[PDB]
Amino acid sequence: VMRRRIATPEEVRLPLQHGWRREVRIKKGSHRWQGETWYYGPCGKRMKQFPEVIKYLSRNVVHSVRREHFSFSPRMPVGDFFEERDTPEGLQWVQLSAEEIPSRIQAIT
Amino acid sequence: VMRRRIATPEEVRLPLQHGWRREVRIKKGSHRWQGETWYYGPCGKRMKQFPEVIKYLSRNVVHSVRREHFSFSPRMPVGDFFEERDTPEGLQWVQLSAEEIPSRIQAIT
Repeated sequence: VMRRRIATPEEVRLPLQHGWRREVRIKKGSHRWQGETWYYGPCGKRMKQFPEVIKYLSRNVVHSVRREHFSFSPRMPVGDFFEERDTPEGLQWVQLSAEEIPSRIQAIT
Repeated sequence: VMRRRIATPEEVRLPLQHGWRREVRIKKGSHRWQGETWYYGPCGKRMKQFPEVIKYLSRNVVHSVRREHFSFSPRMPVGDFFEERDTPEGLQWVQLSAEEIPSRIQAIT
């Protein structure tokens, strides 16, 4: 029984040791900047919502990874962060550095 | 003019510094084990064929990454390697270790 609801970053890192990937993707919307979390399961399936991950865990052979290890919070600094930037050349996606990540976490809404 | 056709592993690593990801995925087919290379562009788009990457480079703002930096060879040991395994529990995808990769490269056809 995982009764404690707040995953630690160490926990959220654990699937990344078992073939999963986590990304946080940031872009400007209607009025402000927003971020969204994606997971990729070890088979390569992209998942954007927590209920998709729950279904995946039920449909797949998973040993070490459980629902307690996931977080869709774009404020949790685990995994690779990307941002959509506009210049006169067009919209570009760039991966953020570690140094850039904390300011983005503060900025998204 | 890139006249030299054989990309070095250092070259194939370069997009991975500019937000791209590369994977090699191995599974047993009709009669033997086979591997396939996927790229993810910095926007998150999954690409499985070299002409998809050429089209992407034309449709996107890319500064440092050029067609010379790509290889769809599952024998090029750059990026993350995954393999589909069968046990009585079911089919499982696992990420391979560095130590495991060379034997797989030799084994695929």
